[PDB]
This record gives sequence, C-alpha cells and structure tokens, in this order.
Amino acid sequence: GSGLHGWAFTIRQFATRYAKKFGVDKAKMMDRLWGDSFFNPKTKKWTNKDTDAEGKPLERAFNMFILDPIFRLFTAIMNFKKDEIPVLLEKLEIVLKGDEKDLEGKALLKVVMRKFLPAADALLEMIVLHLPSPVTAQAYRAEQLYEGPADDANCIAIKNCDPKADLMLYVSKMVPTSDKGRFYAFGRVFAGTVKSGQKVRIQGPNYVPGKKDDLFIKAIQRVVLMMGRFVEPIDDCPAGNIIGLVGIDQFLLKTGTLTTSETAHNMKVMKFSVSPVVQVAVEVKNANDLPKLVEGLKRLSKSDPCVLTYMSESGEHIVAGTGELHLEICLQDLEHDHAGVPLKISPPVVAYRETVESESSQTALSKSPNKHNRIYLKAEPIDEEVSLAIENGIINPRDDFKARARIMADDYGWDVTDARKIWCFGPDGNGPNLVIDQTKAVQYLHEIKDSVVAAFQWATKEGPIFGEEMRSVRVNILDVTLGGQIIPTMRRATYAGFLLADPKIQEPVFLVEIQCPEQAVGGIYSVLNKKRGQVVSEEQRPGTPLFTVKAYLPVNESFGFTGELRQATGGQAFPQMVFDHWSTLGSDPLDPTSKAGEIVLAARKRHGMKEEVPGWQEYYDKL
Amino acid sequence: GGIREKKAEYFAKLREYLEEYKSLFVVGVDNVSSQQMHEVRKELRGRAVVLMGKNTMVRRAIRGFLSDLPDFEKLLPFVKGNVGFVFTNEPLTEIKNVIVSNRVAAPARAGAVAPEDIWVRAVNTGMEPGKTSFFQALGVPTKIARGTIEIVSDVKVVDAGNKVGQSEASLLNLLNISPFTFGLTVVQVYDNGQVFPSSILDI
Amino acid sequence: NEVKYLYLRAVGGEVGASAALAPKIGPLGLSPKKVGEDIAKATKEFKGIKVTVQLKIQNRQAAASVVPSASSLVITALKEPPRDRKKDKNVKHSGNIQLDEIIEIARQMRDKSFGRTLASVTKEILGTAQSVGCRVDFKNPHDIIEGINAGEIEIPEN
RNA sequence: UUCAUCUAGACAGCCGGACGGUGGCCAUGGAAGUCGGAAUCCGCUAAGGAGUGUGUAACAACUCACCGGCCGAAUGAACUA
Repeated sequence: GSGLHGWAFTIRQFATRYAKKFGVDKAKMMDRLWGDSFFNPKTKKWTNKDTDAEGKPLERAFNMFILDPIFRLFTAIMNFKKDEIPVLLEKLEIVLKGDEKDLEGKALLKVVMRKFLPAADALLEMIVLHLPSPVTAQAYRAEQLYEGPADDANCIAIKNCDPKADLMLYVSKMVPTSDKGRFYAFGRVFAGTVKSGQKVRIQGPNYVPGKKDDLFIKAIQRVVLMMGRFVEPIDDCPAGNIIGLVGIDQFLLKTGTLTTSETAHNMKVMKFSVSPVVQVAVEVKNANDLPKLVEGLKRLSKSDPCVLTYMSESGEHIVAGTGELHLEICLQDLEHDHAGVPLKISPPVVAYRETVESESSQTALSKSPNKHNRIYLKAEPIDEEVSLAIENGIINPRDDFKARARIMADDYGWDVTDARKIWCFGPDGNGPNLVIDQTKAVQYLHEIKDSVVAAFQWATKEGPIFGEEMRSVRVNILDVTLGGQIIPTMRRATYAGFLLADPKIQEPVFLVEIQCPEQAVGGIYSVLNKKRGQVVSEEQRPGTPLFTVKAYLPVNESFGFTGELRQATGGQAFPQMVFDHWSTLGSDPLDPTSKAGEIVLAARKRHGMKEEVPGWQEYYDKL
Repeated sequence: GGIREKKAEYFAKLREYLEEYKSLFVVGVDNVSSQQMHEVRKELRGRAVVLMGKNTMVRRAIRGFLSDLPDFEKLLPFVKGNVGFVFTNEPLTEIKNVIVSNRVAAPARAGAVAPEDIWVRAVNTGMEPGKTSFFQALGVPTKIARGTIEIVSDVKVVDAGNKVGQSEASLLNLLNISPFTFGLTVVQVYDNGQVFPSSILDI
Repeated sequence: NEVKYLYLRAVGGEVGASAALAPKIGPLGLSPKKVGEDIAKATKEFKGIKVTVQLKIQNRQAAASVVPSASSLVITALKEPPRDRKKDKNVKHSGNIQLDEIIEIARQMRDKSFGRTLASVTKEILGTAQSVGCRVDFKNPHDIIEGINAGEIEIPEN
C-alpha cells in the first residue's frame, strides 16, 4: 500500500472475498497465491507450472487476481478511459458518490481506491492478528525487561501479566511539551496499577536494592494520557500499558525504574550500541547569561535520552551526541528553548600532557633569588603500567611507605630504599608524578619537605612547555645545599630537569568498538588508515556477519572521525567510543614544524602566552 | 641459438623414442590442465613416455625421418589440433584405459556445449535464502527449511548438446557442481606400420 | 552423516584463538574451546609453527588431523627452541639438518608429492629448506641439489 | 645505426593452460603472486614469474609474462637527425 494515497491490502482479505466465488478456504487460497502458484484459465485448473501441456506461459495468481485489478484501474484512469471507468467500477463493486463521481485523475485514483482498499482494515488486521499481546510478549520477554534474579516474584508477575500485582513502571523518556520546561514521564506500566497519589519508589540506574543511591519514595501528582500531542489526565492505569505521569520530574534523571517492592532490582538501563560520540565545546557569548546555559544543559540532558553534558579537563562544556544531525537539533533546541541565550560552538579543545622520556643529561641546578640555597635533581620517565597503577589506586598516596615500598619493589621493580623514601605525588595529591629523596648528607630533611610538596604541586599543575599538567615523571632529588626561598628553586629545578630530560607530549587515545558488516570492513580500514588508527583486534560472533573492531584512535582526528567514517562506509557501521588510556607522541615540542611543536604553538596563541618554548638556558642559574 | 639447441634435442628425443617404442597414441589435449598432465605422467611413470610439442616441429621431424621410416607418413595427416603423443610397447587396451580413466571435472562456462545431461539433485545447498529468486528464475523448486534453501526434486537444467547459458552456468558455479569433464582423448593409434582409431580399440 | 573436511591453520603448540576459530566452526555448531585443545593436542610438537590441520567434522564431533607441510617438517627436523613471537623479529634458522633426515621426511611425503624420484622430491625439500634458510650438513641446499643432479650423492630408492 | 626474432614457420589476431611446495623468510590488527625489506629456488613437461596489473579486510575472482591450436612472409625493441 501507500500512506500518501492512504491505502493498504492483504491476501487475507482477498481470501475473505474469494472464498465464496471459488469454494476453497482462506489459507489454501493464499497458498495457491504465494510461491509456485499458477492457474489455468483454459480448463479452470490451478497448477504448479508456469506452462501447460501446450506450453504457453501462464501468469501468476498474485498477478491475475490482485495486481491485474490494480494495473487496469491505473491504466484506465490515468489515460482517461471514461468508457472503462464505470464498467471497472461495477466489476470491482466500487460505488462512487456525488463529487467523487465528478473527480478525475490522481484524485480520482485517491477516492475510488480509498473506497476499494482502505488502509484501516489491512494495517489494523495485521496488528491485531499476528502482532503479540502483552501476556505472551512478557511471558517470553520477562528476563531482559529485568536485570537480576529472574526467579523473583516481581518477574513471575511480569511473566504472568497480572493487573493487580506489584506496581513497577519504567520511565523511558522525559517527553517534551509546551509547559515552558516541565516535562512528562513517558513510561510503560508492565505490572500493577498506577494511581494519582501513590507512594512509589523511584530507582535510578546506579541503584541496587541493598543501598540508598538515587532512590526516592515519593508520591505522584497527576497521571496523564498520551495520544501524540494533546494532554489528558487519567485516574488509574493498569498493567501492560504505556502512560504519562507528572511529579517524578524533579526527582528522576532522564530514565528510571519505578517499583513498589524493595526486593525488585533495576532493569536493563538501555543498550544503545550507538552512544554519544561526536563532541562539541559549548560556552556563552554572555558571562552574565551563563546561568541560563547551565540550566539549559541540565534540561537538555533531561530531555534527550542520548545527549551527554559534562565538563572537560580544560573547562569548556562538552556536549556529546550521536551525529551532526543530532547535535545540530539538540543545539537549536538548547539555544532557543532550553537556555534562550546565544551560545558559541567550538571544537573540543583537548588537554595534553607534558612528559619526558629520557634521564636528564646534566645535573639540574637551581638557586634561591637571595642566593643562599641550591638544589640538584634529575627527571626520568616512569613506566606506563606503573603510572596506570598509581592512577588506578593500587599505589594510593595515603598508605604506609613500608608496605607500599614492598609492593612497588616486588611487583614493579624499583629501588626499595628510595621506595621507602618516597616523598610525594602530583598533581592533585593523587597523580602519577612522584618526588623521591636520594639525599643522605643533608642534616635538616624536615624544614624543606612541605615547600617541596607545595611547589611540586604547582609545577605539576603548571609545567614549563605550555603551562599544562605532567605525567609519569619521577624526580630524583640528588642533592640540596642548605617557603619564600625554596619554592622558586624547585620550580626552576623541575623546569630545568624537564627541559634537560627532553620532553614530549602525551595525547589522549580513545578505544572504539565498531560494529560493522564484513562488506564494509574495507571502508572502515580505509578510514583508520586515513587517521592513524591502530586497531587493537578483531572479533565477531559466528552466526551473524556483524563484526566488531576494537581500535585505538587519537582525538585530533577523532574530531571528524565520525562523519568521515559514516560517509565512507554508509550507515553500516556503529562506533562505541570510550576513553582507553594515554599514549606517547614522537615529535619535539621545541620544533614547530613537527606535530608537538604545532600543537604547543597553537595552544600558546590560544592562551596568549609568550611565543617561544622556554628552556634550561634561562631556567638555569649559572655563576 | 638456445632455441635451436632445445629443438635439436627435441628432434633427438623424437628419434630415440620412435626407435625405442613400437606403438604410438595420438591424443587430443583440448582443455586439459597442467596438473592433470602431471598425474597422467605419474600414472605412466616407468610405463609409457609422453612427449609433445608444436606440431610444426613434429611434422618437420617426420618428413625429415621419412627416409628410413615411411609409416609416419600415414601418421602425418593426423597431427592437427592440440596433439600430444605417448610412446609405448605394452598393450593398447589398458594404455587407453589408463588414459581415459584419468579425468577431472571442470565448472561449466556460459554458452558452452554440454557434453552430457546436467542434473541438479534435491541436495541441501547450505546457502542463505536470498538466492531463491535465482532458483525460481531458473525454475528449480526450492523451499526455505531450517533457515536455508532446500531443493525439492531433481531438475534437468541443460540437455546434452545444448548451449549452457549464463544463468545456468552461474547456478552451477554457486552450487559448486562441475558437469563438464575434461581429459586426454585418444584420437589415433599407431601400431606396426598401421593407423587405426580408438573405436577399433574399443571393439 | 555428511563427513565434511575443514582446512584450518592455527598456531601449533598453543590453544587457538576463539575469535579466529569462530567463523569457520560456529555455523557448524562445534565448541571453539574443544576444537582448540584438539588442535593443540594434535600440534604439541609443532610449537610456534602455523600448521595446516584438517578437521574431520561428522555428527557434532571434529577430529583434528595434522596435514604435514614441508616447512613444518623442516622445522621439526631442526629442533630449534620454540618460537617466541614477541621479542625477536628476524630469526634466521641456522640449524643443521642431515641427509638421512631429508630422506626420511621425503619418505614421509611420498604420499602427496608429484616428483618422479626420491632425488627430485629431496630436491624439492632442499628448496623449501633453502627458503627457510637451513644448512644441510654445513653445505648449501643449492649445492646439494646440483650434487644430486650430477649424481655424486646417490639416494637409496627403498 | 645497433641488437634480436624469422619457413625446423616468427609479429599481430581468434581459442584456452597460465600448476606445486606456498596464507614462500619475516612483517602481520590485517597481506594467500600484487602495503613493506631480503631471498627470485626446481619437480615436470608446453609453460607458468614466490608472479604484469585490476581487485579483496586478507581471501575469492579477473588478466598478463610464458605456452600450446588455426596462421603463411617478414617485424620487435632502443636510439640518431
């Protein structure tokens, strides 16, 4: 059929009319209609052969009893055969009336065949004949509509579809209306009866029945009916039906389970396999009107089930969506409805991480401005795995130095006297850069340590290349010759140690899981070969040609990876971007031709600092 | 001069084979593969020796050898087409039996004259049901059972002597059915100054 | 009761990767684990070598039968230490194999090779051992091939 | 001009073989003749290069060098002015 001309048909109804004129029932009619179906009009004999004993081809039954009426009515009323309109009408038992007699052409087709085959009888009859009712549907669908112990009483209630069982709902989306922000909770009542003023437990996705996280035992203000665009309050709603309700809005975020029993767990909080991948930096054009942006971001996160608003490491408001279509529609809604403020859109400026890979060539010396105390140190790279352990919390800055040193030395292979003599970690009191003491002849190793930790915190929150954080730097303090005097010394000393330890930059690296067909793997491999994609590996399940690629991808090309990949491969591919880890780069920041030099110079022109990359010459104190 | 040397050694090999071996088989090698030739020689290892070359050097050697051996003048009007020879001294019946026994089937090609009747049996194809349109276009009754295509009956596709066309050849390629057989075909037999065909051998 | 033969190449001496074993075995419904340890048990002494294994699949069981290849038999003539794929990159197989061993692997390969004589089949094996890089009795496989071609090295035909 | 192929039949054309160790040594996220470096080996004939290109995620597949059937007098390459 077609909705533009408003019609639909099935061979089931054609059987309903063909049964009386042929004497054979519905199912056998349509069996001699689909497949190898042929009928012989010279002997009135249905056969499974396109030809006969004489051998001229016959035509199919689907073409002689159905498509032949459709074809001849098209030919007659498109080529203006008024000698053929009424006879075909009375043959096909159509009746016309008034103006509908008087119509001609495309609108004649519209009316006479809306009278022949309405869309209602067909589309309605399939959706009630074969499409499932909630009792059977939940009776085989109970174990994914609930993530947990499948033998629970609420689950057997779902499997039995009891209208008066324990009430559970699932607010699936936070549907928008013209209430100037306040939405409605569009959700399905799988079990129970929702009432206006019933005490219901709001369960978040992070909730487990043995805890209290995101759980609100609250009452419902009103329950409303949904018919697409209008609003209409209803008193109660039973199991197996989808209803709207208001009052959950100020307590529930986006999606949520709505139970009445504490034994019942949560359910499957979606699966997507789409994910918010494309990310944009949002800020304001008016710092005074920034509160409307923050409220609008919160409201947009409530509105769209797959939008994600979060803060970056560099401070901008990262909005993450699925594609360029979805971002542009979320942004137009945010700028005109959610916030009402003109915004600015930008690429998601990335936080980079300065890191040396060498031991310092010559001893790192710095001196006090009053010239009384001197500091000698070295800077050396730390292993990737052991820095990951520090950032994962195996190596927690609050334990006893002894047992830490035991784990550091026996598992990770360090000098254990140092590992007991560990001083500090940076940044933020938990970072992977650590300061180690080697000094043995210094008498007062107590009046310097707090200043040491403080301005190491300052250096590691602002390194020397372009004023950004550090990673995997171990600082060997070799000698000190003895906060107003010590802090600049170690600032300059860490600076000289870094620049003499030959720095580079770590760029962030995503792990992306692309679901793709085996006939579009070529396009995806072409895209990753455009942009430096080191695919970790290659998995799939055998029953389907769907095929997942797990891959490492950098961010400066991930800006636009999504559009380029989908343009090259069609919509066949689906990415799953999650952040993996930090990988090293192979270019020098001091050389502006290379990638590291270009990115640091772009950062300096962005932040309005000095143009050159400062070094151990002017960060050294000579006689 | 290397080409002159290899054809001189070819003439010498033909001389010694003609003198050593009493009986000859002139065999067509039309559409026969190099690997199949290797297993033909494997089956004739130490049994009978297979020599072939360009028929022009064969004819030149024969009419240079007509001075002492004039029965290869009777062998002359038969070196036409893709022709090899096998030299032998043991009986011609099982020489022919081994030669016609070594056969390898080949896939059908479009527009090609079918040597035998081509039948597609009621065998489970193992293919996804998207090719049922092709099966219905070629008239083979197929049913989608257990999620795969089942051929219902045994259907003749191409008659013997008729041209296999593109759709039938593509169906045979998809079903991995190779009705076309290719092998060495004994066309003439020489023995004791006389020439007589494989029909007289089959007598 | 349809005996199907599936040719798969897995790393010998190790359990094969389930992702690699999945596409050819999963539609046939066998357990990728169980065909993995079956191939490993068949290829214990082929450690570190990509070795062709024919799976005889019949009635929901797969019998892993090793199809012996020239390179695999030449490495299991060398008896070199098992290959560590991660550390060293350009292992030149510099071990020494002897003529009685190349005769015995020719005798093992007699059922599949198309050479007329044991001399020709050992010449093929010497060519494969040259492709690997092996030295045969401290002499080049090339030079040994022309030695047998001239007939200085008589090979017993038994 | 120099060199090479040629009635023991070339050049072109039409038809079809264009195999095996081999997914060669590695490299593999993945490379089977065709992303990359080094080896450029003979078993057998008519011949097949660890492969001349197209193509594939790699395969598959197509097509060449080489070779055979028809064929009946010259042409193939690189230069020179």
